[PDB]
Amino acid sequence: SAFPVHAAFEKDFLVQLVVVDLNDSMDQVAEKVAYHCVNRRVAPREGVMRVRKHRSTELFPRDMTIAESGLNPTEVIDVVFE
Amino acid sequence: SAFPVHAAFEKDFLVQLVVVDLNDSMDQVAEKVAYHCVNRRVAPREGVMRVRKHRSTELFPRDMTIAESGLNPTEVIDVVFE
Amino acid sequence: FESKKPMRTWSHLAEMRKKPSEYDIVSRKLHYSTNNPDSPWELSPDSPMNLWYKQYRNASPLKHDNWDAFTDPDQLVYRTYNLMQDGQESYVQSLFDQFNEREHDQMVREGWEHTMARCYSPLRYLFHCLQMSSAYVQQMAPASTISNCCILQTADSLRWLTHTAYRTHELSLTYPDAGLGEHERELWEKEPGWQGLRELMEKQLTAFDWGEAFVSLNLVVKPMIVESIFKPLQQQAWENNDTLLPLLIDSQLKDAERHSRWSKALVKHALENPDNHAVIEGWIEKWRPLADRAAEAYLSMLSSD
Amino acid sequence: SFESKKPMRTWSHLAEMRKKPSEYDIVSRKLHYSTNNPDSPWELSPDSPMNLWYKQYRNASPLKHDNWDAFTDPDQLVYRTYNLMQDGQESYVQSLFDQFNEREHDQMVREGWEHTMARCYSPLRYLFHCLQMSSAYVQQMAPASTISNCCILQTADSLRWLTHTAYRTHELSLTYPDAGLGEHERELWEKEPGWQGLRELMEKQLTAFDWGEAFVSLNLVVKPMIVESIFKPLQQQAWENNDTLLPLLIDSQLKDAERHSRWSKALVKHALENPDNHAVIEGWIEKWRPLADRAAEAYLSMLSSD
Amino acid sequence: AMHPRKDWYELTRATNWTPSYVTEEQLFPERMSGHMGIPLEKWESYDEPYKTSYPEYVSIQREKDAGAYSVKAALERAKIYENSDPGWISTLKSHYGAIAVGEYAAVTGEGRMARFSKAPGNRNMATFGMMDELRHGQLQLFFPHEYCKKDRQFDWAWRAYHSNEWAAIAAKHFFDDIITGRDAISVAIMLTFSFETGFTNMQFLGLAADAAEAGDYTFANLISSIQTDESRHAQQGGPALQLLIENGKREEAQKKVDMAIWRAWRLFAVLTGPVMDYYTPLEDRSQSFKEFMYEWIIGQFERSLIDLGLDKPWYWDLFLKDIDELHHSYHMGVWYWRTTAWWNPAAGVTPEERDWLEEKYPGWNKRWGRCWDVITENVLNDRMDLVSPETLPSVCNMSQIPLVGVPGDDWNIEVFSLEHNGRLYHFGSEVDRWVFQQDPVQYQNHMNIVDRFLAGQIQPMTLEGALKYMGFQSIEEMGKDAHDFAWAD
Amino acid sequence: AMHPRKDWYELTRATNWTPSYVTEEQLFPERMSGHMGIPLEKWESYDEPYKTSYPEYVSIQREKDAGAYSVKAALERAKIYENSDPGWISTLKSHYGAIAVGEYAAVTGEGRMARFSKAPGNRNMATFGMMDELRHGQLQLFFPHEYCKKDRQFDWAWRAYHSNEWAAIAAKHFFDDIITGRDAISVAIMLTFSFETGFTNMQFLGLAADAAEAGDYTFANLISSIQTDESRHAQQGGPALQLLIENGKREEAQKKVDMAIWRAWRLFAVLTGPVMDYYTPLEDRSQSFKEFMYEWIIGQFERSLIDLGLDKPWYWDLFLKDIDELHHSYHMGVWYWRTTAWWNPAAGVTPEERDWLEEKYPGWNKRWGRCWDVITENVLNDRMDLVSPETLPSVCNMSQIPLVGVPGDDWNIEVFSLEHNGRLYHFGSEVDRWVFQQDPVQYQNHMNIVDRFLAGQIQPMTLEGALKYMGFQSIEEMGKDAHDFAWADK
Amino acid sequence: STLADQALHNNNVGPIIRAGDLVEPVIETAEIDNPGKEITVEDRRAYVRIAAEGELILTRKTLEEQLGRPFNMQELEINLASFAGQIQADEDQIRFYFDKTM
Amino acid sequence: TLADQALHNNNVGPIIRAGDLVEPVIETAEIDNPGKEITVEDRRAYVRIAAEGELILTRKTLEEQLGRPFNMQELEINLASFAGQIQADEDQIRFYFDKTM
Ligand SMILES: [C]C1=[C][C]=C([O-][O-])[C]=[C]1
Ligand SMILES: [Fe+3]
Ligand SMILES: [Fe+3]
Ligand SMILES: [Fe+3]
Ligand SMILES: [Fe+3]
Repeated sequence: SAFPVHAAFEKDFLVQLVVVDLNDSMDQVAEKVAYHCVNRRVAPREGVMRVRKHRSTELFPRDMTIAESGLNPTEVIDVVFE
Repeated sequence: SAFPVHAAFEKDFLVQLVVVDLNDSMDQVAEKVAYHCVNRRVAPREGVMRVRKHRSTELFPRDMTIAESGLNPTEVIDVVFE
Repeated sequence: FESKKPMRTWSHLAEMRKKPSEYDIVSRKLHYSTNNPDSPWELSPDSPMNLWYKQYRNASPLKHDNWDAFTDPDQLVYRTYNLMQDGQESYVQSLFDQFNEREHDQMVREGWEHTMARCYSPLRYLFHCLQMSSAYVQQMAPASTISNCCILQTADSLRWLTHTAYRTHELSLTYPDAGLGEHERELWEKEPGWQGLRELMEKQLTAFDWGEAFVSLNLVVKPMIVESIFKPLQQQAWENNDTLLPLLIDSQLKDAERHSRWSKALVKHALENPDNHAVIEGWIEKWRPLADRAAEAYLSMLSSD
Repeated sequence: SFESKKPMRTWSHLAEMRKKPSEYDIVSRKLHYSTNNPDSPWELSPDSPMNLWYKQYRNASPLKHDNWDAFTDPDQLVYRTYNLMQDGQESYVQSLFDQFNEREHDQMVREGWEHTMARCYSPLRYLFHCLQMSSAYVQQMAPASTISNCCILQTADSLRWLTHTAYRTHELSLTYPDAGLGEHERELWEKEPGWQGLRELMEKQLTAFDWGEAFVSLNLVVKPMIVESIFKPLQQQAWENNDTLLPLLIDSQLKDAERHSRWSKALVKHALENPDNHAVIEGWIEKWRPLADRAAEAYLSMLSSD
Repeated sequence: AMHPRKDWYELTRATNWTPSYVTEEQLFPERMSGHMGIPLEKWESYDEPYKTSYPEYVSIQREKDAGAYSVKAALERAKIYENSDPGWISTLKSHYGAIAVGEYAAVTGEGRMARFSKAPGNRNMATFGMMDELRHGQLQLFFPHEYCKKDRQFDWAWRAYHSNEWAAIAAKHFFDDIITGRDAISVAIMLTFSFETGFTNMQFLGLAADAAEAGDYTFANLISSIQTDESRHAQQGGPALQLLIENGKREEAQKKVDMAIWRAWRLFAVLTGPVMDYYTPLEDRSQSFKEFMYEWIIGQFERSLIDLGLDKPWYWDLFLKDIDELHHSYHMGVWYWRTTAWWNPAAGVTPEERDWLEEKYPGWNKRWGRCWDVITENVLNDRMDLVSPETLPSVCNMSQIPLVGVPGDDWNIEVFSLEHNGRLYHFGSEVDRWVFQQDPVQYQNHMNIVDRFLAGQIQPMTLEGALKYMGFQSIEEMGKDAHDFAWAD
Repeated sequence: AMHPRKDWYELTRATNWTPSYVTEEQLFPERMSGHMGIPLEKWESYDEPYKTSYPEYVSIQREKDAGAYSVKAALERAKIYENSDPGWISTLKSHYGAIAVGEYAAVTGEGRMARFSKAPGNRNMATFGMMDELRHGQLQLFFPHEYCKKDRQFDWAWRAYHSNEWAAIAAKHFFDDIITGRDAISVAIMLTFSFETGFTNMQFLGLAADAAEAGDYTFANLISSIQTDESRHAQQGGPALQLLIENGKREEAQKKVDMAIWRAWRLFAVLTGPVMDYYTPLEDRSQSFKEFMYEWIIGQFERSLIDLGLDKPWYWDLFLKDIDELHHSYHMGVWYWRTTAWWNPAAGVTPEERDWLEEKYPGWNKRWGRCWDVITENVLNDRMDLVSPETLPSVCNMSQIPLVGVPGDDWNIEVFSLEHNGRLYHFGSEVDRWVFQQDPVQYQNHMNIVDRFLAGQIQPMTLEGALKYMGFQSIEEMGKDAHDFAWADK
Repeated sequence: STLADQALHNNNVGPIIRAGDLVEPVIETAEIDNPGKEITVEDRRAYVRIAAEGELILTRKTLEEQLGRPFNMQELEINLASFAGQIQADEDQIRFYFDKTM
Repeated sequence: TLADQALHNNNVGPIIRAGDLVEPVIETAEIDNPGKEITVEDRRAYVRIAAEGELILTRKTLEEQLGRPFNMQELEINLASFAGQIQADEDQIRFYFDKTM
């Protein structure tokens, strides 16, 4: 089911509403955010996109789902590269 | 022996004050008028310059002097080509 | 979305059958605070000022489906108000100048300076109450065309206050031993002849429903001031060889008649809702006794020797 | 060879001022070019009719000064500030007319006052138009633009007074339609004994064509007489007859009249820098005073009857 | 309440009376009044069609000036002086110098009527006329005064009428003839009707259109506001004309109109003609000089003259031919003698301008173009001594403007001369000589500037001496080519 | 003769009296008056330093309008609409929409003081303030009205405050907080001191300088005439501040100033910032946005604050950093989301403009330039779908403007979040979160436009449905690139 | 000229309004107050020449309605820079007209 | 430190909008504050005029430099802003600071 987040993508200028799914993996979450940023205001690049709570030092595992993460709807996440 | 006339030169746009001499010939009068007209607003050309009373049918002879012509000071003359 | 041509005027005016006037363009439908009943102001719906407006404007028993349709019968805007009033006020100031040159105040009947000190100079308190009250109706009224009439009326009230200040000081130059400019606050607070008016105004200034505020101020208080203060002062000045005060009051009465004009236009608009006749009548009858007592006390004081 | 010069901050003729030139200086000073050439005031034949007129009646005047152009209006008025001042005063008078009419003031004057108005007040439009015509003559003959400008505004003021009188004559006739108001003023001006002193004065004054004698007769003799012997007695008479509008109206006209006297006295003061001018002015004042005195006594005899 | 103007207006002009202590002719002398023997009573039928009265006059004029000054104040930093084409700046210098003190002189024309007209309505309207021209002279001194500190040529806004510069003499000879030098009725006919409903529209509205295109709104707004006054007090002329016709003086009225129109024409051909067709940048020319003439003088003014009962002037066909030809020669002369002007003439003969001149005046390039060809080649070849004159032009004894004709392929020039009282006069047209003959006493002893030069009144008797006689106080004040001959590149 | 104002002025403000038939607190209730318990008698020392009185007010204001309207009339044919750069026209549309009906709302802030302030001089000057703001609202409706027939976006001069368009919500949230939603003393401090001696100078005089460079004298003359009224009635705030300081309320006065300045800053960063550095044609930029801020806010306003006895705000260095960065991101967002604006934003990133930006903001090309590079290439490749958004930005719960940061080579973005009363809020700065915490009852149940989007209030729940919710009535009204992307060819 | 004869033989009357706030209201008034007359308008930016054949009326009532603010006829001269035709003006209207027909 | 230096100023004086008062106010500031340096920044739509600590404009000088009758109250037609606190009366306006920074 629908799960709204506010996402900040690495090297973009803003935070955006992105609706993901409760059982999306973090990899799927990053791609849903990237849709609204890469090749729009952010240059594409090589590397693995990772998801974290905003400003956090820890990254969510790539295969962890939104349900498994403990995130709440409307919390803020970053999408950053290794 | 200054003698003022008002002279209109052929193809010029105006009448001008020109001071000639009582004993100038008409050829010499024509040259003094031309000084103020030819190569100023009037193109040079082949031909003999003649003097006449303003818009008269008759030309003064080339060697006749101002004194001999019966012209009075400040009368209008034309300088034209035959 | 569809494609549409430009309009000759504002979208809300483009349905008009005539070309909109300067008044229409700059005056109509400017209170955005009436659009959202639950949040007049763009804040928390339960913010203090949102609660104030929901109680004292939205929940007023004086109701109309289209307050914005109200029209100033004089169609005044800021520009034309100042043109009209610069003409009237330069006339009043020219009267002041010439009557002073003539030493008019010297020639009033003996004792008139004491009547002025007691019955005229404290009017600056009454006029300031009208000014404060008009500003309150301005900020609460549910249509910008209503509020604009109240803005100009607030300014007119200050105009009258200022006339009184100027003349109070001027009179004291000829009559320096009458308390002019010195005792007006004490008279307003303590003299019996002012106590009906002051009780009326302290109560009127604490009537916070916009509709009751309008009715009490413009349909009860201000007409009483015309009939029971302005015109009797003119008669008494006549009897005491004060020929300036009648002309000054005539200028002020032209403002007061203008206030009555737009007020009655608003009543006529409001009465389109048949429920509003009983509301207005109840408020008039609620406030009339206080107004009548105010007048009778003032008049007993004015006719005092 | 031509000298070199850099731009000046103002007109060449004002550039030697100590002070910074005022709006008045800029737009008012040294504008009569007709005084530059004594033999040809106007750029025509030196003996054209108007050149002969100006050489006789301006250049040859016994009132003389080397620098008439230095005269200064003490009120320093220009067209722009005249209209600002008079729009204020005239809108005040028109507001008085409006309000006193609302009060039906004219109904409450003392019985018979309408006949005194019809005889002694409404024919003033003829007197004031003579002042208008006369002021315009001093305008066109005076030897400096700053003098002529004072005369222009004085011409307009005379028409202002004329128009007041026209308006109030008509207005009074609405309350008193059987007094001749607006009907008989020419006949009174021409035949009534109390007007004949003023009419003879003005007909002769209007044929004094010397610019100096015109100024002195008009502004130092005729117009002060009207203040002392017409304006102020009318105010006193209105007070005795419960006319409260006329004293206020005349008070406004008197502000104009005092302004006319102010610039007149300033011109006298400027003229008297030439010591010869004192006898010239006094001689004209003495010449015209008997006519003006007779004019006042005849008018005042008429006013004080009933 | 207030009573409306219609109910008391007649009393404001019930001011005629029968003099008893002087005669009617003493009070209204013919030389100053010009009543032509028409009795006092006949003049009371004069009815001015454009009325005003003192309260509304001062109120409305206060508003007119408030707008004119506030527009000037708000545009001081619009960089008109620094950014405008130099030809546009010259147009401003020309306008203010030729007009400002002549407006002040018009006060006297109006004052002449205010005192000496037998028509009471005329005397009142002329009083407002006096006030109007005071406004116009003061406005047109005040507005250029700020540019004194930029350019000495702007001093001529004040100085021109105090000088003997030839164009100033032409202006003063015209304005002293029609404004300040004749009786009140002649002023009514020649100034208010002929000049003020006829030709001023060219300089104050035609030029305003060009000013608007050039982006100079201070100036366009000023002169169009001035013309709103003109439109009112110029309506004094019509009623006077009607009265003269009704009382058997149609012939004399016609003569005064015919004269004043021709005199005004020659002056505006030298002032406005060069401005409209040469100084104004090509892209700012709303219409040509001739097109504006056909709008304002032929289509508007001459039609109004017919409607009032007068005839086309006898010189109609000469006038029409003059509109095609005269100002092109006046322009050429002002430019060639530019050092005698207080403004900087633009030559206005770039190839793009010469194309426009050919379209608006077919045949231009085979006529004036022949002279500009010679001048242009000299400029390119750096023969600058041949683009500055070394003698004086011959000058008309009426208009005070030099004697010109059509140059080039079909050269034609004619001077109309006259021996009178032992003196030889020369005129630039049949009509100018006719004007002289209508009133010789007005003109016969006047000497034009070249008459003075030849009679010893200009010392030294040289072109530099003449320039000093004309009042130039420094080398910077004399006119130069507006674009420094850039047009030849 | 006439007597001079100094001799009768005191009587015009001798209007306080001791109530007897109601209590003092009934007549001046704290929730509307804000007297902070300071008794009536103390307010009588209030002395407005910029005085006027009724006769001179109507006389001088007649003269001011006569000039403003005469200039407009004389320049109607100057071809400003036809010939101006399209970015200048967008500046006009933005100004009139964001300003006109808010000026009319300021009548109510002044009216709040005229009725409810305990200081008699305040009540009188606020009556003239009511009149002034009436003037400003009517002027700024009358002037753009003639362009309704040219362009439907000018309808927003009247319509914006009646809409839920995101920038109008941001404007209304600010003005309802500082002008119409608080007691009279808060209005004196927040509106007349902080906003009207601080920030309005940027939009009514800084922008006038640019307007004069661009040759739009009708507009420059209008807004500078407006600011002469501002300069008079804004002087109601200083004496109020001094009185609070004298009566032991310094801390409370400082807090209201700190809050109002920050709230005004975020709004002017999104309105004025893009105008001065991007919409205004390069050759007409008299100074950069930051240079104007240092003239008007740092050099003038903050110095005046010190002189009255208050301190630099606690957030001083954060504010200075914001001046270097915030409006560049606000501009990018307004541009990328241009279809949600009622004006046509200019991108402002031609090569010569990017040189000027780099000179005025060293490092700009390595930050915001990185985003503009991606945008520029997509335009060149005709991938216009990648230059328009398919989601909504996340929005600050205080300023109502989206959450932004620094993009590109040294990317940094920070949201300041807050749990409060069972709700999670997000703020664009640490000061914005502090403002909420100062008065949560003012704000706590407000929902920003994305809160409403997520709660089902905007149907359809898409960008197109949000545009409908924002009140656009035709395709023409929604913003597009000011130059139809011609800047990309350069 | 035939061109000159044609230019002279016109019956065009009407106001010349200088640039400002009266241009559009006067054009609209000329149209409304002279129905069944063709109004011609020549725009010269600094002024507009408005005309009809034989007579053209501007009424005070219509002028006020098209201008949008109180207006009296005497005020017209703030903006009436010239006119074609003779003039009959009173408190209710102004009429531009010719006596003759060419 | 650029912000420090902008804040630590003592500049006071009028900001005059474009119009007929700009040059007379500059001239009056010079005349009525001798031995003060007057600074002028021209932004075309307005001019920022300042002196250190105190700047006085008297009505008499203003009237002489403007060239027409003038009352102090009329200055607000053209006084678009100002630096310093203001003390204004019928004879002058004075811009001033209580503190020195
Ligand atoms: C120069 C001149 C004169 C006259 C007229 O009007 O008046 C115009 C111009
Ligand atoms: Fe004129
Ligand atoms: Fe004229
Ligand atoms: Fe405002
Ligand atoms: Fe404000």
